[PDB]
Amino acid sequence: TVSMRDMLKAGVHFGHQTRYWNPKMKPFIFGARNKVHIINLEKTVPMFNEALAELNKIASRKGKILFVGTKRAASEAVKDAALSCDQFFVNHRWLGGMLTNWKTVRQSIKRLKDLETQSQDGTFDKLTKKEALMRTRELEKLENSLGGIKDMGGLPDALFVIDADHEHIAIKEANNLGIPVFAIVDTNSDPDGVDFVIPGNDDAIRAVTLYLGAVAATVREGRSQ
RNA sequence: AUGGCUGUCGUCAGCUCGUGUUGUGAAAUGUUGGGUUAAGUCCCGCAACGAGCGCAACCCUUAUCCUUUGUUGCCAGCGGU
Ligand SMILES: [Mg+2]
Ligand SMILES: [Mg+2]
Ligand SMILES: [Mg+2]
Ligand SMILES: [Mg+2]
Ligand SMILES: [Mg+2]
Ligand SMILES: [Mg+2]
Repeated sequence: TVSMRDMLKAGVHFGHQTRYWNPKMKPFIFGARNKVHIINLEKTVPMFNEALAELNKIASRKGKILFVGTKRAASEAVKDAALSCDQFFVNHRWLGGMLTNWKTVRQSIKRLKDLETQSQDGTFDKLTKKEALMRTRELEKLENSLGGIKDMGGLPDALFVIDADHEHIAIKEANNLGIPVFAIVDTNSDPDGVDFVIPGNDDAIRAVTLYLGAVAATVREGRSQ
């Protein structure tokens, strides 16, 4: 699907410097041009479409596909790419224990549902005005970190992740539950908890646009399927 | 040997717990950090997320007005002592 002639133009093949690299990433490194690692795209494209063709499978049963990015470099990009195929995101801070301790965080999805309903569908006026805003500032703080999963219900089946050592907690919560992990592993990040490592850059906004596109496109193809 | 009741630390701001995680284990996190407050007071940050008992608010008293109600209270303008 996605090939090598789009990525080099975009800026996927850039890693960090040569003092921050992870020595486990050495099967995915071409060399070091100007003190900065270059990633072999010959081992990126067959390992990017390897991850997409299984999102053909999991979107061929309407399986729940949670997208993860909290860098705030593409926090706005991860919502809209998850709202293309109306799948799920955590764009601001991943709460610790969101998946292992789900039925506790379930009680806060419900409170988010009642504060969203009361503002629009409730239409209840003439209430205590200094109390009216602590109810109102509650909504905007639960829309913030839980707002991507207001319409999910349970645990997902996949876990698409943008950085693997910025989101190391979200990997370990899907390690211990048996949810597969489809992550983008830059050359500083640890690929052990990731089941399907995808090397590349994660700081150019075009690169994370390219990733989230065809990840959503096969789930858009799966929903049509 | 106790029940009920009280003193005191001390009206000092604290003492916990479920689910989760880390640790072989006693346990730890939550409760820490940045500011702030009379205050675990509030905001922000943070593998934590939530909750309870205590922190305040609801009760009483004092302070200004307003209306209804005027005797055993009152006496302003209104007859005479
Ligand atoms: Mg243990
Ligand atoms: Mg505990
Ligand atoms: Mg503690
Ligand atoms: Mg304590
Ligand atoms: Mg503090
Ligand atoms: Mg309190």
